[PDB]
Amino acid sequence: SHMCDAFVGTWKLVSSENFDDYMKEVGVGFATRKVAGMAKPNMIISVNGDVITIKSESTFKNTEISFILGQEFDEVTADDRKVKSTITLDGGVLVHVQKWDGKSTTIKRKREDDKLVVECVMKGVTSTRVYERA
Ligand SMILES: O=C1NC(=O)[C@@]2(C=C(c3ccc(O)cc3)SCC2)S1
Repeated sequence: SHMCDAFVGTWKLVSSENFDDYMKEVGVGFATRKVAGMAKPNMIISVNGDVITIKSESTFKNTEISFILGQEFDEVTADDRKVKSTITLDGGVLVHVQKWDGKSTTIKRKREDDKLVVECVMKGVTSTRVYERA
């Protein structure tokens, strides 16, 4: 009974494009890129009241964030950046901005057909990651 309803569930990665290049742009080192690029995460999204939780589970790392839309939080990313994050809903798209060391990257999550599409942008580099229901 909220529009973020269509994100809720357990999702499995089914394709990735340009993710190594995105990770290079973000500053991820060689060994982490190689192992992280191999991961096939499940993304688990849940909502309880105003609090959204997004978990990523893979053989590389298990991560979890919980947040309220529009309210900044500190996040330690899977690649160990300490970032300040804000996630908003913009026309039905979850828009996640991470700020650190004068840099910024944006991760958009959207429902498209039966998929959850994740678009990650750092400067001119975009990666697209497609998830299906698990
Ligand atoms: O599919 C996705 N789900 C996520 O949470 C993303 C993963 C990231 C990442 C993970 C591990 C790593 O070593 C370096 C970056 S940053 C972009 C957002 S893409």
